[PDB]
Amino acid sequence: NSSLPSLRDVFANDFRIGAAVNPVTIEMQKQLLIDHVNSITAENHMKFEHLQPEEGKFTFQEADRIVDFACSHRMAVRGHTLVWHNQTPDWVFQDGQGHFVSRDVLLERMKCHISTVVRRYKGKIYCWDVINEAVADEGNELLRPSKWRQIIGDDFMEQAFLYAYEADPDALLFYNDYNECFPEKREKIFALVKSLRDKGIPIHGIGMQAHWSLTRPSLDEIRAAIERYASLGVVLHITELDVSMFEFHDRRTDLAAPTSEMIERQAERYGQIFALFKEYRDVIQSVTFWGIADDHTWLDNFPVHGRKNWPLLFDEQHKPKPAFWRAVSV
Ligand SMILES: O[C@@H]1[C@@H](O)[C@H](O[C@@H]2CO[C@@H](O)[C@H](O)[C@H]2O)OC[C@H]1O
Ligand SMILES: O[C@@H]1[C@@H](O)[C@H](O)OC[C@H]1O
Ligand code: NA
Repeated sequence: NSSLPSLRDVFANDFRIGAAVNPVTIEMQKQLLIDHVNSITAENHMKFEHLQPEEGKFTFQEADRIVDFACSHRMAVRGHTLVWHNQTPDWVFQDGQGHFVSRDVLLERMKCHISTVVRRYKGKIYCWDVINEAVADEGNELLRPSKWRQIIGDDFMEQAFLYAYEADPDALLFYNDYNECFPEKREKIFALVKSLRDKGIPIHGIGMQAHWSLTRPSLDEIRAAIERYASLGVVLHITELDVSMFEFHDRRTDLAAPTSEMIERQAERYGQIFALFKEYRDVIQSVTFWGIADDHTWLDNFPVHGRKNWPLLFDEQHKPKPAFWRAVSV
């Protein structure tokens, strides 16, 4: 690694380079992080269930540790995430009797959570994924069903962004989602964000999760999505990048190691992806990987539990993979 290029330095004039972490991986992958990234995202510890597990009970310890690490190394921090249909405790939507609360009560709870969380990290966290995955991933409907939407109504996103803006008007607020480059969904995300911005809602950027495969989405689809979203005038962040060795239809669990073909195609894939990101450096301001080395990735258990994936630029021994060389040479 002595003579190895540093990711954040290579892309210094293009965009920040980030990694998703947790207290455990910060220790396990500390040197890689210190040598390559200038942005950090909490993989799980800033989600609702990990910040306010019970009403009035805030558990900022783990998030504080992540922020402390980032700040001690002059790394930016992306806040993830405030309002999402997943990883949110049941108490949030229920009353004493266990029945669903009213619109006003849920809005009060949403405002309280957002205000408390955002104000704590004001000045240390420069952006927040305010709304995560609200758009439907299947069907002809625009929005995915969720307790937030059911109880409050379809304007729940407008409210979330306004509450977050009030809490920290200097933060960049994002709508974050996956499968963001498939045409049908791209148009739903575009329509949603355009509608919000047309109402003056403080949504400053779109977060493209980029949980991609070797084949999907195509480079043309990625280019089209970047251009489509950029045309709204918002900032773009690639937020949870990883390149899975398995396509959606591939649920094999017996592969103990990736084939030389997988490794080679992944290298080509990462080179093509970063070449495209660099081309759009004027609108993309940050590229965060959902991890940093293959010794830790949520793809080991998703969508198939108990297997192994090799989605990042560094291997399990923290050594650069062929993908690393193609990525930094664009
Ligand atoms: O440890 C896992 C996390 O890595 C995972 O993170 C999510 C990945 O999918 C994205 O769409 C989400 O935004 C991101 O939070 O969440 C589940 C957890 O078990
Ligand atoms: O659970 C979600 C999964 O269904 C999607 O494919 O990727 C993002 C995850 O959060
Ligand atoms: Na840029």
